[PDB]
Amino acid sequence: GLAAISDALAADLAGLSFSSPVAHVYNPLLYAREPHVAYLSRFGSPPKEVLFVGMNPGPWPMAQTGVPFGEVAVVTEWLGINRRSEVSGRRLWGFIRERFGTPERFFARFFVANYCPLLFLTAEGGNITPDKLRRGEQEPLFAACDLALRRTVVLLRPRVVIGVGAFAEARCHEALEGFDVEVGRIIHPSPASPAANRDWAGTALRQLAELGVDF
Repeated sequence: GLAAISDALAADLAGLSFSSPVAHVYNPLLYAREPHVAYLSRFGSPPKEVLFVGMNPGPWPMAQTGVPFGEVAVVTEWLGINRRSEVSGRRLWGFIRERFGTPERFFARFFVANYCPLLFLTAEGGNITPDKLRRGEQEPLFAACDLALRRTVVLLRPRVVIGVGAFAEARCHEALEGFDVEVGRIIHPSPASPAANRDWAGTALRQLAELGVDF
């Protein structure tokens, strides 16, 4: 199911090439495949009511866990799978754990996925979001990831698809255009935003309430 969709997406992404300012491209679907498959298999069983969609994997330590917004603590201790992104993961998964207690209570209705598996890095070793790639490179990538997302939605059958951040929500709108689904958004957990720092959990919970989602 989800594993097949991910494999096909990996095949489509392998075909793609990227130029400047991208120096290197890391694909966790390839180098972190078994913990990712562990995640998909243990927690991605259909159907879901709500699908959370992140835009990207964090730097290589986050990306290596095979879990979206993955922080090693939550992945190893809560899910039991063998700095901006550290705070983001801690906030998101800490909040999820706070509201649901066990993974089984959360994943019975919810799922968390990344829209784009690729991690793009410059010559300095800094990460570039796909939003910053020029359009000639963005179009094939976005086509591939949109197809993957559509397949994911067809499989999981969610009533609501929620982008984590504005970029993810925009991509969700574009990808799922035509589908009978509600696309909403929650504020991104990153400490880079002052608004998130006021109280991210409260803001997100309220946004979810506005979407009719009982978190």
